[PDB]
Amino acid sequence: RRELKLLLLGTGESGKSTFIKQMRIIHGSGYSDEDKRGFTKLVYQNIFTAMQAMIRAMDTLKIPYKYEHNKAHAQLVREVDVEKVSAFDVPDYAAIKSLWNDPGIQECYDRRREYQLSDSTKYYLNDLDRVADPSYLPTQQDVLRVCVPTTGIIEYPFDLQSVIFRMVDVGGQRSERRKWIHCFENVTSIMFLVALSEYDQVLVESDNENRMEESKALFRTIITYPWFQNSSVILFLNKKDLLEEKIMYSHLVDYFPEYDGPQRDAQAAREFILKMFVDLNPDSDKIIYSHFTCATDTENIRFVFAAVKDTILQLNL
Amino acid sequence: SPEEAQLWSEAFDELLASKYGLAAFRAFLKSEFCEENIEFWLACEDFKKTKSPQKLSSKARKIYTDFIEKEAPKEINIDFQTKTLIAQNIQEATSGCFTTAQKRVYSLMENNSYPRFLESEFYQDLCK
Ligand SMILES: Nc1nc2c(ncn2[C@@H]2O[C@H](COP(=O)(O)OP(=O)(O)O)[C@@H](O)[C@H]2O)c(=O)[nH]1
Ligand code: ALF
Ligand SMILES: [Mg+2]
Repeated sequence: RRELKLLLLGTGESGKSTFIKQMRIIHGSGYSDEDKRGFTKLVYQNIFTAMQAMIRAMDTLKIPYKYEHNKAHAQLVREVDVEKVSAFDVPDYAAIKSLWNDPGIQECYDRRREYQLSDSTKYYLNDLDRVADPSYLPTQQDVLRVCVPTTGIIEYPFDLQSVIFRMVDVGGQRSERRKWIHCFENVTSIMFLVALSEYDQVLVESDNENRMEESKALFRTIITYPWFQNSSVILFLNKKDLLEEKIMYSHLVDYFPEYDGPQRDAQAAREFILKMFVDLNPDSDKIIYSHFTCATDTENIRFVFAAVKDTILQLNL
Repeated sequence: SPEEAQLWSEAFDELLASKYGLAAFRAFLKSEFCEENIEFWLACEDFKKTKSPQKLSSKARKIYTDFIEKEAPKEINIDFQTKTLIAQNIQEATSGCFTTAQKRVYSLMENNSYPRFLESEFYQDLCK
C-alpha cells in the first residue's frame, strides 16, 4: 500500500467525471455487459433533458417552429417528468424524432452557446433509432457521453502496478467550491481540467459571464494556495474534438480580443489558450505540465495518463 | 434484518420508505458532504403538505435562505434559471414553487449518490 492523493479540478463541466469513468476503463473495474444496463434510464433522461431545454429556447429567443403541429408534440414533451422514465415510448420517440428534424429546432441548436445544453446532445439524437430500439444495449462510447453531475466530493481508489493512486472527484460549480476544503490535506497532485469548448459559453450559476475567465481565475487561485506548492499541478485542456467543431464558426477574437493569431484554426487558437492559463503563474520555480485531451476517447486518454503516470512517479518517489 | 435492506436495491423510493435507512444514507451523504440535497428534499416534503398562508410565506423564507440564496449555507447544486424562477414565487408562496429543483435534486441523488450507497460497504455488511 503505497499511496498518493490526486485532485481532479475544473469549472462547471470541464469533463471531470468523464476521467473517473475513463480510469475505471483502462486500469480499473471495467464496464461489463450487465453494468451498461444501469445507465439506460439516464441516457434517456439526457435526451429528454437535452430536448426540454431547446423548447424553452423557442420561448426565450423567439424562434418560430416551421410545422405548427410540432408545438403540440413539444407540449407533450414539456409535461413528461424526467425522473419517472423507465422505458422508451414510440410516441415520445416520434415526438423527439419529429422535433429534432424540425429546421427551427435545428436553428435552435446552432446557437447552443446562448443557453444551457449538454454537449453530448448531437451524439444521442442522430442515432435515436438505435436507442429507441426496445432491445438496445448502450455501447461503451454511449456511457462516456452521459451527463450526470457530481455533487459533493468522492474518492475513487485505483491500484496501479507500482502504486495506489487516490483520485478525488469533485463538484465544479461555485456552490460546491466551499466543500473542496475537506480534501486539500495530504495532496501530491492536482489535475486541473478546462473545457476548450467553453470559450464562448457563459456559466451555469450566473448570467452574462464568460466561462474561461472563470476557469482562468479559478485555476489562478488554486496555484496560489500554499498547501499545494509541494504538489505537481497538471493542466488539462479537455474537449479538444469539440474545439475543432466550435472554432470553425465562432471567433475567439470576439471574446478575448488580445489574440494576434489567425481565426479558423483549432491548433493556433488552443496554443494561445494554454498561454493565457500558463501566464497566470506567479512562481517561476514551479513548473506547469500540460496535455490536450479528448476525455471521451479511451485511446487518447491511455497515452496522456501513461505519460502523466511517468511524470508523477518521477517527482515524489 | 438483511431482507428489509435487500428490498431497497429495487428502487430509490424503497430506501426513502424505511426509517432506519433514511438516517444511514444521510450518514453516508454526510460522508460525501452532499447532505444539503437530502435535507432540502425533506424540507420540500414538509413544505408540500403545509396548509396555512402564514406558514406558507414564512417557511418559504427558511428554505430559500438555506439552500438557494447566493452563498447560502446549505446551497444545493442547481442552476440560475431555476433560482430566478423560485425567486419570483416566494412572495405568495404555494405548494408547487420549489418542485422545479426538488425533482432536479431527487434526480441528482438517484443518478449519483444512491447507486454508490448500494456499492458502499456499510450497506453491503448490513445485507447478511
Ligand atoms: N466531446 C467531448 N465531450 C466531453 C469531453 N469530456 C467530457 N465530455 C462530456 O461533457 C459532459 C461533462 O463531463 P463531466 O466529467 O461530468 O464534467 P464535470 O461536470 O466537470 O464533472 C459529459 O456529458 C461528457 O459526455 C471531451 O473531451 N469531448
Ligand atoms: F460540472 Al461537474 F461534476 F464539475 F458536473
Ligand atoms: Mg462531474
